[PDB]
Amino acid sequence: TELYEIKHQILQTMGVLSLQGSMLSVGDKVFSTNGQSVNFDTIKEMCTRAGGNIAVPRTPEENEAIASIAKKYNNYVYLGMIDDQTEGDFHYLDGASVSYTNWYPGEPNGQGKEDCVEMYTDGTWNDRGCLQYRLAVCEF
Amino acid sequence: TELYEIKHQILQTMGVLSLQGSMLSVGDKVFSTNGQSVNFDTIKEMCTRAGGNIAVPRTPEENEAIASIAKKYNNYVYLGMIDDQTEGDFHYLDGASVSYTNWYPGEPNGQGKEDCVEMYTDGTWNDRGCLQYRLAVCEF
Amino acid sequence: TELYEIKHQILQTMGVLSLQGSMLSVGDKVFSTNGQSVNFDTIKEMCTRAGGNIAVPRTPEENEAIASIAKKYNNYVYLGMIDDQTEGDFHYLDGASVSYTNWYPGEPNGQGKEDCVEMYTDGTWNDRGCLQYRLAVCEF
Ligand SMILES: [Ca+2]
Ligand SMILES: [Ca+2]
Ligand SMILES: [Ca+2]
Ligand SMILES: [Ca+2]
Ligand SMILES: [Ca+2]
Ligand SMILES: [Ca+2]
Ligand SMILES: [Cl-]
Ligand SMILES: [Cl-]
Ligand SMILES: [Cl-]
Repeated sequence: TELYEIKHQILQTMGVLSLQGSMLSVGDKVFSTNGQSVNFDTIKEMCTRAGGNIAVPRTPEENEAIASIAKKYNNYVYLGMIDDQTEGDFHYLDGASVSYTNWYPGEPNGQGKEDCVEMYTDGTWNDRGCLQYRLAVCEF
Repeated sequence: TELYEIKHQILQTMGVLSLQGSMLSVGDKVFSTNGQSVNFDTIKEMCTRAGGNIAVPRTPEENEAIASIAKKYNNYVYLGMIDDQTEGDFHYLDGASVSYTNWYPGEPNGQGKEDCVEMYTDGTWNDRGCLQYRLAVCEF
Repeated sequence: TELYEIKHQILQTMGVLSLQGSMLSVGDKVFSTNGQSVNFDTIKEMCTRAGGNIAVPRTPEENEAIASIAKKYNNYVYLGMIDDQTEGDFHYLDGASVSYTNWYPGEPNGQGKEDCVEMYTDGTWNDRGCLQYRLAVCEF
């Protein structure tokens, strides 16, 4: 009965955090923002410090969840993808090539100097430099 | 030692949420509000979306907990009871007849068109229509 | 697989709370404040009500964590130590003699009527009366 209780209590705490607007759950992932806007490198640091990672959508469902955060907070969001070494070749921060995409029409159109990806409030993507201030969204 | 640790960490997270004023614990139940006022149907949706249910007190202790939220937020609260099909016969949303009551004197006095229950800041109840804006309180 | 899941979900909720700025984790301890300032006795009550205790640093790492809260909230903080019965002899609230100290130069200089300990925003300590208003920081 220790284990049933443990699960119930976890469900309660997650429920509270969800109600408060502090987390969104999509499958195995939890997304969260504290509402702050900073550049891409600072978002990475902020998420890592919290024990998570800069958010990236790998499915339509995850894109929709992150989009809803962009919408609720009315700001563009940096995503956990880059095209550093290879150009036009976006990779997650774990090194793996991106699969799911949701590019805004015409994108990625980027310079060799647009190594980051931002999400617009409508959930679509634009390759961009990494020094803009964007909503910090993390995944856990 | 995995299990002891797990319990400690749950206690910590619940402690934090409690300190922050984001949850109240009464026996097996956790109550929470995000401070928003909406109608009865929208409260149900909001609580369900968070993984919970619109709050209802089934004991004096639960009434007191929900009352304290009504007081802290200075608003009347819709409770998880209705008298839809039967009239004067209040039921929880699980279909079961209500046991514990805390009616304000003279109540329920309601029209066939007072199918919901609201709680006043003093913890007492009034049957009411369901289209008023009331503090959203959920249970998990 | 129930147990792995349970651990992941706990890590997620702690991550969210950390991101939100609602908790700091140092070893086995979690520190949190709701931002309120009250006297020493009221802090004890507030922390106990949440299921925790008034915070006290017992290591350099814990002092630094509590200092960062003092800094972020720009207020002095009461710590969980007193010199009630014995004078000049500080004890934790569990009765045990204090080990780690971080006194500001000249302190403790206190009257027999400075039975509490406050922390300055720079992390150093001053013995003080207990009736001042200080930032409430709890440990769990
Ligand atoms: Ca590029
Ligand atoms: Ca572009
Ligand atoms: Ca009625
Ligand atoms: Ca009535
Ligand atoms: Ca003294
Ligand atoms: Ca002093
Ligand atoms: Cl840029
Ligand atoms: Cl109405
Ligand atoms: Cl004083």
